[PDB]
Amino acid sequence: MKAPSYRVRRADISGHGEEAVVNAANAKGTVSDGVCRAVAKKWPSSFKGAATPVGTAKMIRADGMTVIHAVGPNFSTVTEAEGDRELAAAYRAVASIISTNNIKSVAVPLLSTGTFSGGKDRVMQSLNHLFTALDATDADVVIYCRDKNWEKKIQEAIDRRT
Ligand SMILES: *[C@@H](O)[C@H](O)[C@H](O)[C@H](O)COP(=O)(O)OP(=O)(O)OC[C@H]1O[C@@H](n2cnc3c(N)ncnc32)[C@H](O)[C@@H]1O
Repeated sequence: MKAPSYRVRRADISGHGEEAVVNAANAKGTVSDGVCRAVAKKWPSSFKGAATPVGTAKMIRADGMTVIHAVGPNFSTVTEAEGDRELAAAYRAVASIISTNNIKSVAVPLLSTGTFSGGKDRVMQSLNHLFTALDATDADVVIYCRDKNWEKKIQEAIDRRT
């Protein structure tokens, strides 16, 4: 049985070479400022019926891509403990979609680290919940980010796991 693998890329997630992509979504399924701007531009039909509650994920095949809309919590709107539970739940929802649909690779941004961060640095919080959830899969996971300081912190965390 294959073990999951983790890499990090500092690049626009819309250019990924994986079988599926995770959109860091909002619950209403709206295309707004965030990862979803790039996902909507690349796969413009992938948002139809995408609305899904916080802490859940919803998949669509559209425009030749598998898009997984995962709704992390907005840390401005929940307590820290409640958001930590919901963030873990959103990544377990992604992992369940990966395993049940036999998806072999996935491009993933860090949920709740931008628009939904409550103005805090949540890179390691979000990454550690990504590892816990995606460890239940056999997928090749590629984490996407824009920030050089994030890219280093993510690679360091991946390296430790070895
Ligand atoms: C629309 O669905 C929109 O994405 C949502 O309403 C929110 O923006 C989601 O908020 P969240 O905090 O979960 O994530 P977001 O700020 O969108 O992005 C997470 C993380 O990813 C980096 N980022 C943003 N855009 C990209 C692209 N195109 N490629 C790689 N990485 C990207 C941000 O820096 C952010 O930290």
